[PDB]
Amino acid sequence: PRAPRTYSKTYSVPKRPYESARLDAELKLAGEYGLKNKREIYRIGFQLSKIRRAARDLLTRDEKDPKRLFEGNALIRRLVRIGVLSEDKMKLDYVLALKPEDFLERRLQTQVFKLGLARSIHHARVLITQRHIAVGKQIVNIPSFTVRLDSQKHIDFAHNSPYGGGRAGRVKRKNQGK
Amino acid sequence: GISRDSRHKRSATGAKRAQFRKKRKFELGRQPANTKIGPKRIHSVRTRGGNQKFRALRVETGNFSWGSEGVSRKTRIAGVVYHPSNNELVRTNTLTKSAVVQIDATPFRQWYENHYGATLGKKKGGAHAAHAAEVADAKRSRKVERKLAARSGAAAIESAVDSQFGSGRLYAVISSRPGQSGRCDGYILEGEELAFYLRRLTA
Amino acid sequence: ARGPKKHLKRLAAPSHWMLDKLSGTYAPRPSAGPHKLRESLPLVVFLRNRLKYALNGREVKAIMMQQHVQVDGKVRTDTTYPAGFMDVITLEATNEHFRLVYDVKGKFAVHRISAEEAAYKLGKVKKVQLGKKGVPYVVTHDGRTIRYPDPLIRANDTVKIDLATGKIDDFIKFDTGRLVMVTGGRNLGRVGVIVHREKHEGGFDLVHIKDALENTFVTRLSNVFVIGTEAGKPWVSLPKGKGIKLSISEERDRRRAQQG
RNA sequence: CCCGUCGCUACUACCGAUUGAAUGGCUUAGUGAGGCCUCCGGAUUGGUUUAGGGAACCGAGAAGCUGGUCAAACUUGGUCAUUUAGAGGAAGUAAAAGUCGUAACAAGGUUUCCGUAGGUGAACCUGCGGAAGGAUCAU
RNA sequence: CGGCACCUUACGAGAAAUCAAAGUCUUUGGGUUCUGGGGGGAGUAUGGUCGCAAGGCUGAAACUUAAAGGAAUUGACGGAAG
RNA sequence: UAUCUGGUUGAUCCUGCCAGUAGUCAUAUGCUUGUCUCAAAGAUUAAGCCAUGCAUGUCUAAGUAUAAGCAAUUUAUACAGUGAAACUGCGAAUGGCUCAUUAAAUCAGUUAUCGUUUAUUUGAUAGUAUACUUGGAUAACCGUGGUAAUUCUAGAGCUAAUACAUGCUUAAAAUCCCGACUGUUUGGAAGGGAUGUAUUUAUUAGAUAAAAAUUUGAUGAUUCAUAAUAACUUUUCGAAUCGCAUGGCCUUGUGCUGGCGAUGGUUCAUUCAAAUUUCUGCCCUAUCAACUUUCGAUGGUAGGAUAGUGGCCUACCAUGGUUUCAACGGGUAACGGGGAAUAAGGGUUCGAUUCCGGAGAGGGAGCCUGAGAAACGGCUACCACAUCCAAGGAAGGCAGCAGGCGCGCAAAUUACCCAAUCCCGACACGGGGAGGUAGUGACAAUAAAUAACGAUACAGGUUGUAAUUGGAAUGAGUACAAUGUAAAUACCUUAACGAGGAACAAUUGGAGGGCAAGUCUGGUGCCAGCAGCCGCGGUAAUUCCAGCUCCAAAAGCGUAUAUUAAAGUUGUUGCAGUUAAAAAGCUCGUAGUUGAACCUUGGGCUUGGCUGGCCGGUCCUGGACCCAGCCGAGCCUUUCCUUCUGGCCAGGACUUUUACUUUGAAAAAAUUAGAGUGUUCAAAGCAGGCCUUUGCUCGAAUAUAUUAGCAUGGAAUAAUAGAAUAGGACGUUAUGGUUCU
Ligand SMILES: [Mg+2]
Ligand SMILES: [Mg+2]
Ligand SMILES: [Mg+2]
Ligand SMILES: [Mg+2]
Ligand SMILES: [Mg+2]
Ligand SMILES: [Mg+2]
Ligand SMILES: [Mg+2]
Ligand SMILES: [Mg+2]
Ligand SMILES: [Mg+2]
Ligand SMILES: [Mg+2]
Ligand SMILES: [Mg+2]
Ligand SMILES: [Mg+2]
Ligand SMILES: [Mg+2]
Ligand SMILES: [Mg+2]
Ligand SMILES: [Mg+2]
Ligand SMILES: [Mg+2]
Ligand SMILES: [Mg+2]
Ligand SMILES: [Mg+2]
Ligand SMILES: [Mg+2]
Ligand SMILES: [Mg+2]
Ligand SMILES: [Mg+2]
Ligand SMILES: [Mg+2]
Ligand SMILES: [Mg+2]
Ligand SMILES: [Mg+2]
Ligand SMILES: [Mg+2]
Ligand SMILES: [Mg+2]
Ligand SMILES: [Mg+2]
Ligand SMILES: [Mg+2]
Ligand SMILES: [Mg+2]
Ligand SMILES: [Mg+2]
Ligand SMILES: [Mg+2]
Ligand SMILES: [Mg+2]
Ligand SMILES: [Mg+2]
Ligand SMILES: [Mg+2]
Ligand SMILES: [Mg+2]
Ligand SMILES: [Mg+2]
Ligand SMILES: [Mg+2]
Ligand SMILES: [Mg+2]
Ligand SMILES: [Mg+2]
Ligand SMILES: [Mg+2]
Ligand SMILES: [Mg+2]
Ligand SMILES: [Mg+2]
Ligand SMILES: [Mg+2]
Ligand SMILES: [Mg+2]
Ligand SMILES: [Mg+2]
Ligand SMILES: [Mg+2]
Ligand SMILES: [Mg+2]
Ligand SMILES: [Mg+2]
Ligand SMILES: [Mg+2]
Ligand SMILES: [Mg+2]
Ligand SMILES: [Mg+2]
Ligand SMILES: [Mg+2]
Ligand SMILES: [Mg+2]
Ligand SMILES: [Mg+2]
Ligand SMILES: [Mg+2]
Ligand SMILES: [Mg+2]
Ligand SMILES: [Mg+2]
Ligand SMILES: [Mg+2]
Ligand SMILES: [Mg+2]
Ligand SMILES: [Mg+2]
Ligand SMILES: [Mg+2]
Ligand SMILES: [Mg+2]
Ligand SMILES: [Mg+2]
Repeated sequence: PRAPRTYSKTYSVPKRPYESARLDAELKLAGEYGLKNKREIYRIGFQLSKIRRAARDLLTRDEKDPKRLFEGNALIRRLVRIGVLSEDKMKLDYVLALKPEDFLERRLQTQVFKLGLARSIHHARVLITQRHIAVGKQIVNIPSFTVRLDSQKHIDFAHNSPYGGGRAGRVKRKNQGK
Repeated sequence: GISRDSRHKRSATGAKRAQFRKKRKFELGRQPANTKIGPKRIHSVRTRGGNQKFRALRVETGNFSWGSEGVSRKTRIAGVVYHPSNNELVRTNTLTKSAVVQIDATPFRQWYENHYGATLGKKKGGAHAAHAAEVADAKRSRKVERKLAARSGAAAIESAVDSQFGSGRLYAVISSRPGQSGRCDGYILEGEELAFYLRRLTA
Repeated sequence: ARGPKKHLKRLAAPSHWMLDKLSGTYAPRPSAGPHKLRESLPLVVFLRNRLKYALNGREVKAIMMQQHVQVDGKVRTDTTYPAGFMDVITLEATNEHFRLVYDVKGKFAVHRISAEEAAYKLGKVKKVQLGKKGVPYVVTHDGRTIRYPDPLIRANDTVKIDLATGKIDDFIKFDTGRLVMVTGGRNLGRVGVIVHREKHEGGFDLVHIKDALENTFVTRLSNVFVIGTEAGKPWVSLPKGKGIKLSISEERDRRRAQQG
């Protein structure tokens, strides 16, 4: 038959289900960023856990090693590109110092709210899901869309959205049309 | 049917091997030709790759070489006198490779007398004496006699081979495989190989 | 099992064809021909995946049935014809001539050549021996048999085939200092000069090759193809990159400068 | 606190006359289909083809026949392996704390325990030799 | 020098009782043999093997169970002492 | 995240297990289920049994057309277009399925064929000592039929070939053999035979250390390639073929010549393969310690057979072969591997299943055809099942696709299509349940709705809510349409419709502890029940049954079983053995394991590179000098480091054996790790990007594999050998002697 298509899990659950310190930290972190559930926090921790694992393996290698220089610079470049890592912290030792709030800062939902396009973080998610927000000239309705540094300046209302110069929506057309 | 596979044997340690697969056609064997002496009967075999083998079931003649003289002639095969593998092949006159046979000596005698001018067997009987003079009195030109005279000195052959011509039958060993090629060919015994088989025959 | 295979699964195809996993279950099984299955490039892959002249396998057959495609100066209508190293592909309708030479990345480059160079090819001598009636002949790497060769030609030499008469123009003896391309192994596509040939009776002879950047590598003699009489003098045009292997960091630096 | 017979209930496994039963593998022996090779055979069917009516003599060739070879399968026997019946016998565990006593834990009222051998409703008792894990690190 | 032991201390070890080895063991590696893997069923059944026998050696499983056990502390009790 | 927590006691510290906890490309099941992408799926039990339908056929100008087929009159009265049926050719040996057997077997990596066969493809390759073109069959067809019945076929009458069977056409010489005659010092010769290529023998070439008294290829290696001689052969094949063009020369005769192709043909090479084959490596078991050898077990000689090697088989002959370094036997709920799950490291468990290899087609066995099959959508027979029958006979093989029964805890449509991927065929055109598309599908995986924002009113510390008041927003769904597609469906786009209880209503488990969240209310009263474990329940139950409230995860959540971590409770890393389980009663002892120290060290000189700087030489970056440091060298120190010829590369002659480690090559793709790349993000995929292109242009990296084998550097560590009755080493040109080429 046809070759199998690869797939993988993008999160991992905690080993201890009930822990007040972790439960309170997660809920506090979900409330700040308007997350739907704990899996959206597990996903960030999971992908951050493997960034650290890659950095740890390179840090065990000797300096000036060809693999450490090549993959280390590439890993740093990718994190700098999405704005998670600062431009003055390109050392692969600051990669280990990253925290989950650094990644949640770069979500589209967080950036819409912090750019003033929404009243609250929860207003940001519904604006995104309802096809009002466009990055560049492309409508993005994924709240977890990680905004790149070069995409930061091009976040705005979609040109065909009621809030961005489009026609009036379904509700208004029914009201002013009666 | 007949199979040449090594799976049915037990291993070098003596362990019986389990049945791995059904018999394959690329490991088959067939049955021996058991070539006899009689009017020629040859059957072809379609072998692997579409090739052809010839079962000589019966043959009368064969191509035999006189190694010392460098001459080959087609001659009748009289019978099998010795077989190093099985004595039952001698009893039943079965022609296989390396079988010691008696062949008609006339084609080689005719070549010898025409080539050298002398005679063979050296028997003293009346017919032998008459034939010896007949060859020596054959009508030849001056050049032919000189050509024969040049070949003289090399015309003296081994005693054990010359002696056989009196009986009109030479000892030979089959070199071809009659069941594989349909030919029953060989060479005339000479030297110490002939001496070896002479002891076997007289015993 | 009971006979020759006639299919080729997509995952089992040679990796240098650069076929995608999900386009289907099967891959073009190269026909029997001058080049081995693993070291060939079927014309269907070349005309559809490389040149993108044909959009699918139905169209490449339409192209070849109009007598457009020539391999080594002869019209081929077999869509899975196994074109290989040093073969010349001519499409006179587009007025294009290609030669199949490995690039340094291990794949068959799309290497366009002039019409004058498309009039010949190189072949590595595999064996020299006597045919029937005592006529010597040479077997090249692409299965060609040339009778009455120059008596100085031996194995591992390279001959220049006229490719229109099939005769030998001239040859290059295998010796130290000759220009070489590697046609097998992980050093496939690299170009350098022979530094030292290390013999191993009963085994595989090894050849030490020095790159133009003074990088030295070792490869089996069976993977060595003499392509020039000395350094910087190849008998065919080399593909872009000149068979010089760059490290991944060097390639990344080169790509950054090329794009700004 | 606690031990063991004995009595009731349930469950598990064991032994057990029945030359028990059933299923599967391997195999001796006997019989042996069929193909293949071989041996003749020669329905009919062409003339090397010759013949003043045609007698030949050349080839092809079906059924069938002879002897081999590979050998399915069956019958009998043996053996191995896996399930399973069984009068009766002897255990273990669980349940409840039913009967008899009080063996152990205090010097447990005869210190206890080990090996061995007898005896005895039951725990157990006794002999011989050990141990202290003793109730003595000592006169 | 070799032994049989003993006294003190605990650098050290140990759950502790205690230990000059039961130390040099998470700062984990001198060499090597044997044995154990919760309590019962059970050193039982079965097979083998040794034995005259008694028995020895080798040796399960089904099933059952939340503890059984080690060392020490306080108390209570003793047909133990003061 | 290299983690632990509850349970033995009146309390304590332990051993130790039980229980809790998390994952599973790990199965089942319960409850629940809105959207997008992706997608496993009758393996487990029964390689059990199967109704029905389909799954393998195939024609170009170029094998054979008098279809009494169609079509048109056309360059055509031999045929000529198209074209059923048949003959011929090829394929049907691929694919697809399944995992029963199978434990040095398969398989993996690594070898070999100087030990063989090979349709086809691709190159070469054939002047060989009636011909203006040979025969007689047969199909389709026509018309006589027989049987209940089949993809049954029989008489009779035709007729063809690239079918079948035969058969000529040719270079120039030259060489060899026999040899009447002749010359007559050994020459000349008329006339006869033989020459290509295959087959089968026998005998010869197939050389190759450098001066004095004519050739000869390859290999590490051959009796190799190849050639020659003498013969041999139920005599191999060296075109009686087919389409398009029709040209050139005149000696204008159906004159002689000739262009591009089809198909075929011998041998060699090549390719696709096949068959054997070297080395090393498999789970449990000793309640398996000896096994193999009648009747092949190990070896030798000869043969037979084979495509070929080989006890593969036969005859004769030896008595061997394996084994505590585990042979042999037994078990496997065992196809092997790439890989999968979990994992700090080391490991443990799994792998029927997308790729590779093997095996099988109900169980055995035997074969035909063919290059290739011991083939089963081929045949023959037996066994077991099983179908039709007019009772005489005939026909079977779903572990292919779909589907049915059965089995079970356990698994989908008797759907559409060759459009893609590819395969097959005489082939641009036909066929393909291979494959693709849709259906079913909570196997797993990705993204991701179930609301957002104001005003009042209050509470509250300039703003977070708690309520009753508004106007906005949107997709779930529905739909014109377009897109998508072979045609559709769906997705993506998008008119009109589509939200206040936004009833367009989120569930699954829990609330004593472990373990997050009640000492609320009602019911029962050691009952009913809960409770993985500890425990709760006998009239105010924080634990049962309910209501309220709350907690956890959420389109998912629980349960059962297996497995992994937790488990340093299998311990090599890394356990324990006085008393918790556990040092044999004590010695000896073979295999195994393990074994004291010691042999070139130090010194000196020159030099290359890279780190820091100083220099600074700064548009972070580059040079000698200087300092140190770190690696590599090369000579000299009494000096290992092979040795000669051409002259560090190429051509010879010698060499103690390992282990170890470095480097290199190899270890298929997929998978893993990982570089690049806005699939709208992501899982993925291997794409893509450029001012918008009658085109330009980065890519599709790279690591890891690891035992075995291969090449290589190093000589510590650990083995091994050497000169003790000297049978020892050097004499390069030491002195003779014996030989051999
Ligand atoms: Mg077995
Ligand atoms: Mg052949
Ligand atoms: Mg194979
Ligand atoms: Mg093809
Ligand atoms: Mg070799
Ligand atoms: Mg009976
Ligand atoms: Mg029998
Ligand atoms: Mg058994
Ligand atoms: Mg008492
Ligand atoms: Mg008393
Ligand atoms: Mg007492
Ligand atoms: Mg008593
Ligand atoms: Mg301590
Ligand atoms: Mg003490
Ligand atoms: Mg002591
Ligand atoms: Mg136990
Ligand atoms: Mg106690
Ligand atoms: Mg206790
Ligand atoms: Mg208590
Ligand atoms: Mg557990
Ligand atoms: Mg679980
Ligand atoms: Mg089914
Ligand atoms: Mg399946
Ligand atoms: Mg017609
Ligand atoms: Mg073909
Ligand atoms: Mg297959
Ligand atoms: Mg075994
Ligand atoms: Mg050819
Ligand atoms: Mg007829
Ligand atoms: Mg023919
Ligand atoms: Mg032999
Ligand atoms: Mg032999
Ligand atoms: Mg024998
Ligand atoms: Mg397995
Ligand atoms: Mg199995
Ligand atoms: Mg498998
Ligand atoms: Mg199975
Ligand atoms: Mg497979
Ligand atoms: Mg079946
Ligand atoms: Mg069958
Ligand atoms: Mg079969
Ligand atoms: Mg079938
Ligand atoms: Mg089949
Ligand atoms: Mg069917
Ligand atoms: Mg899902
Ligand atoms: Mg809802
Ligand atoms: Mg609820
Ligand atoms: Mg409940
Ligand atoms: Mg409740
Ligand atoms: Mg709590
Ligand atoms: Mg529960
Ligand atoms: Mg308790
Ligand atoms: Mg109450
Ligand atoms: Mg109550
Ligand atoms: Mg475990
Ligand atoms: Mg332990
Ligand atoms: Mg005790
Ligand atoms: Mg104990
Ligand atoms: Mg002791
Ligand atoms: Mg030592
Ligand atoms: Mg020189
Ligand atoms: Mg790989
Ligand atoms: Mg290795």
